[PDB]
Amino acid sequence: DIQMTQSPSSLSASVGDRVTITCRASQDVNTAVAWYQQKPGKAPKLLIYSASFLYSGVPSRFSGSRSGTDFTLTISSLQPEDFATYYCQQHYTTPPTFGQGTKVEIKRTVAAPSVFIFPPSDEQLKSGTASVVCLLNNFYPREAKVQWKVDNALXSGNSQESVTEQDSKDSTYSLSSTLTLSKADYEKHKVYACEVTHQGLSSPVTKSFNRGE
Amino acid sequence: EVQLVESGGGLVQPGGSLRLSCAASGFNIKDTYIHWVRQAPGKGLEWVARIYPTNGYTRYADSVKGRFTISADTSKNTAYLQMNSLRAEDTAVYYCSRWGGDGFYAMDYWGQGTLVTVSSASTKGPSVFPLAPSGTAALGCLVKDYFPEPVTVSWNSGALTSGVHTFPAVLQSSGLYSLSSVVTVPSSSLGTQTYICNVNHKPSNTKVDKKVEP
Repeated sequence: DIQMTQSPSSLSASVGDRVTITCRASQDVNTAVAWYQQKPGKAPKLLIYSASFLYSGVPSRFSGSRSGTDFTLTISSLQPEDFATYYCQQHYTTPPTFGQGTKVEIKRTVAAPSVFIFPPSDEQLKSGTASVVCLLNNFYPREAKVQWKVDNALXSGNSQESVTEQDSKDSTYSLSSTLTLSKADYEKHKVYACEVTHQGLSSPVTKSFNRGE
Repeated sequence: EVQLVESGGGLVQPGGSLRLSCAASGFNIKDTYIHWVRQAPGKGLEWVARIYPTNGYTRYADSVKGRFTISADTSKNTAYLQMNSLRAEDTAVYYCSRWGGDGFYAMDYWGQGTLVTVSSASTKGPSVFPLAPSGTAALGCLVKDYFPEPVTVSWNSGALTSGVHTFPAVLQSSGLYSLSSVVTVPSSSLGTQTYICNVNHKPSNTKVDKKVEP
């Protein structure tokens, strides 16, 4: 039918930048293209309707334009409360097709990750399973290599990572790597440590603990 | 005073059936087109079906044609989406919207979005475990092994919110979700204040308040 190649996929801009999201159509769709803002966890909301008409309630910093088959969303002064993924959709021929989606984050100064190590809970060893959590609190940018060291020997493929959304205050992130093991295996070792590598660090940071010590 | 509310979703076996309702308030659905747009857990927006409640003209996406049925009722001002032969592909949050100005305003009003999980693993309540630290103090609760989404974790019954991070749920190899929710508090309050996480689970009817202290 009609595709919608929305570019880019993800971008970063500090407070006050001029953001431009490009949405190229696949054929003639006239001025029947709209834009939507969707904050994480909630429902999409209309921003621009019919190519270049601002919706009621949307601030004057949002605007759209049409140049043939290309539709651009324009944010004059990017605000901190614009952290959301944007989509472009056409309604010229059924079905309506959405864009790929452009996630917008706020660029700030590089911050160092606060590393914490968590031993498993004794209320969990009673069930025959152990889990070691490595905390990376408030850091920017998002890229961070978390590798586990057991008895100073590099382990891998036994832990899952999870990163939050951009924080509403200090526009940073938070990561938690959970090394899932078992009571039959967690006690067959001694030293547990997670190594953190980040741009805000000069050398890799390591937080360790000896089992029972 | 224009709002759309969806209801009727939840966990469902593969190939099973599920009906979704979309009650509209603030306008009559007889004047507008009603749509159903789903969003896969992490992916974009996919249009499913459309209906014109005046005469019931229905157009469906080619990925749901023959399996899904959309219907309306002007006497109830409520739209319906009958979903059959459900697969894991259909696991998504199903929104419901309208077309204002007969299409000139596009999908202006959307619903709160109810999620439909299409799996076969039974529901399971989470196991909440504490995380004792050593403000260089940080504690949290491990919400491990539960099914399905979502779960709500608050601290100190909502009174503790400054510097709280609840990580998204990652799906373990055992098909069970798990996440942690930590907090950064001043270190001079580990034997004075009381830190309790409130892990509430509605699908499994689980309500745990595991106090965290070293």
